[PDB]
Amino acid sequence: DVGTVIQVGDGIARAHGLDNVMSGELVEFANGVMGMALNLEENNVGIVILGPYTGIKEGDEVRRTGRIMEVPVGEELIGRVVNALGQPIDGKGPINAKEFRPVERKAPGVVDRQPVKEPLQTGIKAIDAMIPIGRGQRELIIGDRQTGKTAIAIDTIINQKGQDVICIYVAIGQKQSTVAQVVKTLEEHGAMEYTIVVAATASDPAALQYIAPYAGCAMGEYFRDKGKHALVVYDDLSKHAVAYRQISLLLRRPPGREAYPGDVFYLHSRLLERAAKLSDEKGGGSLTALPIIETQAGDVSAYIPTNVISITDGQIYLESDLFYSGIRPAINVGLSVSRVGGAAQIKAMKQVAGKLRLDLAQYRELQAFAQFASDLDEATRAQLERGQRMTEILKQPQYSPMPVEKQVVIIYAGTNGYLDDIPVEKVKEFEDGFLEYIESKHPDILEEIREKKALDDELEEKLKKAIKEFKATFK
Amino acid sequence: TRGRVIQVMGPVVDVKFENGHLPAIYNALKIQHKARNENEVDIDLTLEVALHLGDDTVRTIAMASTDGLIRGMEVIDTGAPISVPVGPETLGRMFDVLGEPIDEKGPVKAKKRWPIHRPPPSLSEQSTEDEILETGIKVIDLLAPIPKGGKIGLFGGAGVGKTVLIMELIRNIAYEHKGFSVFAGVGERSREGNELWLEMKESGVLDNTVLVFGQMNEPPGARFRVALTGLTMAEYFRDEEGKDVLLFIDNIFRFAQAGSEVSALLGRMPSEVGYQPTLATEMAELQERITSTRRGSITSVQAIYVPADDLTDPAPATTFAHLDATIVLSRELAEKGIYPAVDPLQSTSRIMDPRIVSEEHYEVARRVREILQRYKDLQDIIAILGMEELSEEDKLIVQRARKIQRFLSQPFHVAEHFTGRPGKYVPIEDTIRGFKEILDGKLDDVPEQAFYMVGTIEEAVEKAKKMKK
Amino acid sequence: MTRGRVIQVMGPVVDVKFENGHLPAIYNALKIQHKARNENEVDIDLTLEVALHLGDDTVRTIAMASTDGLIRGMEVIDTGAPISVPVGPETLGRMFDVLGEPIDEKGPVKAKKRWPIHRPPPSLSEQSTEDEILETGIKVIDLLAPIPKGGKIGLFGGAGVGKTVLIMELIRNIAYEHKGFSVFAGVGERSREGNELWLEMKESGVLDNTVLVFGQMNEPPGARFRVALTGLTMAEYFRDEEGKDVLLFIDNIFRFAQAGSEVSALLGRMPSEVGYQPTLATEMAELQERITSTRRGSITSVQAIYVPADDLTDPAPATTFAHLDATIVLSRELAEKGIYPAVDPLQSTSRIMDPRIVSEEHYEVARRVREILQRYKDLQDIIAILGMEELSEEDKLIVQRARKIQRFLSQPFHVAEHFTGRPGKYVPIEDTIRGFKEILDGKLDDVPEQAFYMVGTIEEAVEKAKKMKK
Amino acid sequence: LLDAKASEHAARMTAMKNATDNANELIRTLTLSYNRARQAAITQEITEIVAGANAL
Ligand SMILES: Nc1ncnc2c1ncn2[C@@H]1O[C@H](COP(=O)(O)OP(=O)(O)OP(=O)(O)O)[C@@H](O)[C@H]1O
Ligand SMILES: Nc1ncnc2c1ncn2[C@@H]1O[C@H](COP(=O)(O)OP(=O)(O)OP(=O)(O)O)[C@@H](O)[C@H]1O
Ligand SMILES: Nc1ncnc2c1ncn2[C@@H]1O[C@H](COP(=O)(O)OP(=O)(O)O)[C@@H](O)[C@H]1O
Ligand SMILES: [Mg+2]
Ligand SMILES: [Mg+2]
Ligand SMILES: [Mg+2]
Repeated sequence: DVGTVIQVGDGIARAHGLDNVMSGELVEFANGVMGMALNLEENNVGIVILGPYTGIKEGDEVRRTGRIMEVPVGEELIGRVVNALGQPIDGKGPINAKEFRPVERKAPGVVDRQPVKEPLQTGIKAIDAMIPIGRGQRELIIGDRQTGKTAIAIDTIINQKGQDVICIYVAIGQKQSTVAQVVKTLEEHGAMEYTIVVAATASDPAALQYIAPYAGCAMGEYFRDKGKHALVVYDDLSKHAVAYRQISLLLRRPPGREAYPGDVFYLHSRLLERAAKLSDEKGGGSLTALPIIETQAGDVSAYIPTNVISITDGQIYLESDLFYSGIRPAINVGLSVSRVGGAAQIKAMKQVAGKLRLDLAQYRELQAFAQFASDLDEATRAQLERGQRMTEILKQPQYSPMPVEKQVVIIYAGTNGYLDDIPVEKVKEFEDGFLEYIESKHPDILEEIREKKALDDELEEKLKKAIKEFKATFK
Repeated sequence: TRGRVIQVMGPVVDVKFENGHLPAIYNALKIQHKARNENEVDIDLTLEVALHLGDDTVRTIAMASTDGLIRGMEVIDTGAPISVPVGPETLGRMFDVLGEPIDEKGPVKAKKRWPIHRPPPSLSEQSTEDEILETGIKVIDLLAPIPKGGKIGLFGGAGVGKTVLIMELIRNIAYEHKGFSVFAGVGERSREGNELWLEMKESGVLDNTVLVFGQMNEPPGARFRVALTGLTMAEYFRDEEGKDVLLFIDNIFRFAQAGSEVSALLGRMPSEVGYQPTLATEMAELQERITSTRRGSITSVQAIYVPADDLTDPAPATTFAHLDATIVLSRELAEKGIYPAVDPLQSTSRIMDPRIVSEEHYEVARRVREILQRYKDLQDIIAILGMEELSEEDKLIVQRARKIQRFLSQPFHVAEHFTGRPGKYVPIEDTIRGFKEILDGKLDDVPEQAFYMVGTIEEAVEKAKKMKK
Repeated sequence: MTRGRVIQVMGPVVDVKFENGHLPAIYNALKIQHKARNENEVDIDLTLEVALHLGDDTVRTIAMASTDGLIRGMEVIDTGAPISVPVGPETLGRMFDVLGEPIDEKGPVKAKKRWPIHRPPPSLSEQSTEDEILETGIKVIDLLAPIPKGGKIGLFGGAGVGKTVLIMELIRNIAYEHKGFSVFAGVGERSREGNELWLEMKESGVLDNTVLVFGQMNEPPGARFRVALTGLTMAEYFRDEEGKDVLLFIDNIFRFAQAGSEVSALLGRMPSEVGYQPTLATEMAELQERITSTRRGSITSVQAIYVPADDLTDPAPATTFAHLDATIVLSRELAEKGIYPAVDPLQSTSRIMDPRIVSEEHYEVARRVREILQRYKDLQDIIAILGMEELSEEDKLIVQRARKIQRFLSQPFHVAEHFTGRPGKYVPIEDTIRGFKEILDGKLDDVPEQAFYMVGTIEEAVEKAKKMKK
Repeated sequence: LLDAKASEHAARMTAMKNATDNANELIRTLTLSYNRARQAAITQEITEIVAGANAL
């Protein structure tokens, strides 16, 4: 169970001895720092260091712990900020968790699963109506830097207060000032009462940046095995991939496409397949996932992006030209899809917008044609007018989510065509004015839709009678 | 005469056989270990031989995770390759890479087992009869007819419609065919496999089907050998029983990718775009076995993933020489909401010969490609010169090409959640009849928005009346 | 024995063997002091930094000065700690090398306290979260990319686009309102500019409140790599042991990454991407996490980043974007058109551009400016062929206002008086917001587009138009 | 009208001449950029190949 260090450099070490070490085991240096054995050659063990390595010298002793990589889990982690390992980083004392679980685990099998049929409400009009997310689904947020990727993930976590959901935020490669600002934003909105924050900052050893998403996954699956729903966010998987390239090149493993290793697809596949909706036999639990990716110059075609887009159950693309031109949130409807879309919605939302993505694609195409055609037949004029109104109804400012019962009432009025006379600039004022009138005059419709979760014929007459009272004030 | 583990390098493992009695290439090895003390872990693993080294040593690829492996353990040589159960007792079951059941229905009691590596048929015993196989899909039934007993390839990038097209073909061809069906989910999502299994259980189609999985979360060793396990089961129905069979495969690119992932660790020099020096050889040993012999036929539908919408990447480029029909899915049509998004210029098959198809089928298909090829070059000009500067023949071609391109769209039965429509089937005579009226200019008056997600051409006129025109 | 022997020399890199069990730690500073014993030898005083433990009592070390003249078998001393630099108020008004030795010729510095160059950053509990605008008087920065007090500002650009002219103008404005200790680190740049700056500081009297460290283009890779850290260890003492606010100016953060790449190739490490080191993001983060504000006091830093070609996708420019609170990108097209500073209004952004931090009037004007500039970049590819004769109504009016807006972002700097006879100008935030608001509203649609070139305030455009009479 | 139609055809002739010249200039500048990209891709690809072969 004992060895001696032979090489030390850049957070990587080589040891002699350690005959009984297992692939993936934990090892301790004389300094008290931990390391993980990732290579087992005929004469030398290759060790990845899990902390500061400037105190480890050649000829120092290394000892076998006798345990695989393990992290502590429980409900007591809620409202706490923690390291990639089982250690607190906030000024709030010890964690006192009840049990420990391995960092590497196999995903649920084909028969252990169930189809996704219940929503994960984001409170964002474009995502809930066009790109719906269900509990157990894996959804990707993608774009270049400074496009709103973090804002969509945090707005989603803030919208989980009413529901019986636990959220996990994993920060990989992020700057410490941003982690403190995220934690304080979560505290102002009260989200810290039902969330966990796992952080491995940029100045942290690459080895800890690797383990951060897997440890965040091990903490999420604990709630899922009991029967409770859980959500996990990964702030940058592109920074996790960049981190993975360093130890593999320092351990001298051969490169591949770009300079990344051959195991790059397997890295993110091992992680993202643990997110599932389990069957009634397993307790019906659900682990949802929201990975994030940064792509240079806003190009979809690259090694790390295409690997992850090929693993998830959909994706949300954010475009900087949409952002600089007034479209917020800056989501491109043509490149964004949900592989579970339609089943992950309440019946009222399917009845109201089951065909919105296809219709909003006819208009997106017609924009490129109409600007050079200079001819507009009546059927094209009618679609340009409706498409403009729907693109305005989908705009939404920060930190102001829409409950589903309000989202199905405005989209019902827009898709039925009641907004025909209302001028384009006026639509914004009509939406805000009409939604405030619903919460005043006969609020029965708003409450009845919330309980039933379906639009019937009574709720259609009740609503068609209401939409005509406000329009009677116009020209 | 046993062996010992010497090096553990992620998926690759090295084993030394001291007696000199080394295992042959592709043989299967077993590691079964009981923990001696509290520090160790119990292990159950299979590894296949890949290469013979010099000092009584062999390189092997593991079929499951190598965590917990210790140098100096004991390895048993089975004496043969990975042997999978074969016969009628495999029908209505689900399998792993090793041919073990992944469902909870109990053991399989099949009297025979066959190795996943077998020599392909010889030139002297192949067959090549030609007939039209109907799909009920407007694009495929007209522009790229499926040859019965032939290989079909669906090419596309991420999220263009490949799996939604495979699923519609299984719910059309297999639902209109007597004989066995086989499906292999090569390196795909384990959520999609579950939904497919439930659809089969409901419909009753499992009784005539076999399923093999070994999904995305499995190591590289399992992700490349899964296609061979599904193939050794479809071969028994052709060679021993004589029945015709369908073989459906999603993501054959994961088989090529998984071979590249393990190639560097074995010690092979790299090749173009970061692929193994044996790409064409490895895809040929898979594709050359899925053929129609004198005894029976294997019709095959395969989905191919194009890494960045670039057909010139080594894996998609190596695949094109083996197909009998090729269908290319383009994101350009998907972004416009035109589904299934089949490219009407790049799509072709071995059956588009004037001697095989009807006269009007051949004429309508060639006229569709010419009008769309003319429109393709002309639409680019319109963006800089403007539509007012072009001639009347060009304006007529633009107006008709827009309607043709939209009438190629159809609502699938498996797409109800994504389309908000029930789904429809169109027979070959209606596909030919419908496209002819558009080409001849009969419906020049109908608006271009009356062809999205429709079925038969009669519906477009009814839909235009509902649109008050 | 605390001493070692030289076993190999390979340009900047050297290998030293020690006695069994008595080896120096990673980052320890070693000394070679040799006096020639025969006419064939040469005399050397040199220092090296440990980088790797290589096995067999051997260690690999980078050198801080030229290795020409080293012989295998020379004796090496172990200091027992990293490169330690003198620190305190006595460093004010002085200039130094990478080793903390003075290059001023004013004599020694009182060695009261010495700090090692390698130390950890402030933890999450120690950091401070507050945002306020630091005003610089430059129109494009104050409107589209406002500076966060206590944060990091990055100026990206290619060869000859104006990064040094922009930093010199920033020192003449921010360091004249900050009213606290200032620090300048010259990393891999011209020694002629360093000399001009030092002389200007003396005539202005500003030297009494500043510290200067230099590592120039002629220095070996080991020195170009450690100079940014020497300037930072001195700037850090003032915000931690005195509690004062500090300014840190770094003229090239790109030469720090480039020097790491050059020495990495010689250490025996496998390459990555465009031949860079397999430790690029970790080496840059260790430097940039230390450049942060805490509850005691704040560090505000201005950095100029070189781009290898007119390509921002290069590994070094690409990794630094994640660490900045404000980012300013300089484009060659604006510089060749004569628009200075050549800041791109669509690529430049700041973390302070949120409705909560800036005034409502500022937020509307800044967002309305980027919409017109993005719309004109969409028309740009078609007008390159057909021209503006085909355009009608709003698209034509949008280019008419976009021309005026693009020119009103140009400003005559005080440091530029040596290139053009025009006097420099400082523009307050209330004047930039009012001027752009009137240009956007259309109150100045009658004035010609040539009347907004190199001006300060909107009233100057009115008199410049009146001078022309057109 | 005679002068107006003649001047219209003269104006369009000059407009089309300039449009064609602007497009021909854009084609050579793009062609040179494509040749730089072509050569850059080949040297990068060959160096990734040789680095991998040297490592193995
Ligand atoms: N809907 C919106 N309306 C207005 N501003 C928005 C909106 N969404 C995001 N923003 C703003 O744009 C910026 C987005 O920062 P965010 O972190 O979300 O982007 P990012 O892609 O993750 O960038 P980074 O890589 O730096 O983290 C912030 O200033 C944010 O407040
Ligand atoms: N026939 C269709 N009708 C409507 N929408 C469709 C149709 N076909 C595909 N889509 C949409 O496009 C998405 C494509 O998902 P799909 O599973 O088919 O991806 P894919 O091409 O198979 O990619 P991958 O192989 O990686 O899974 C669907 O989830 C759906 O949103
Ligand atoms: N405000 C300005 N007015 C006029 N010329 C300028 C201005 N800013 C930059 N330049 C010119 O552009 C170049 C900028 O030099 P410098 O700032 O040293 O370039 P670099 O970006 O490489 O550091 C010089 O030729 C200088 O004269
Ligand atoms: Mg962000
Ligand atoms: Mg698929
Ligand atoms: Mg300079």
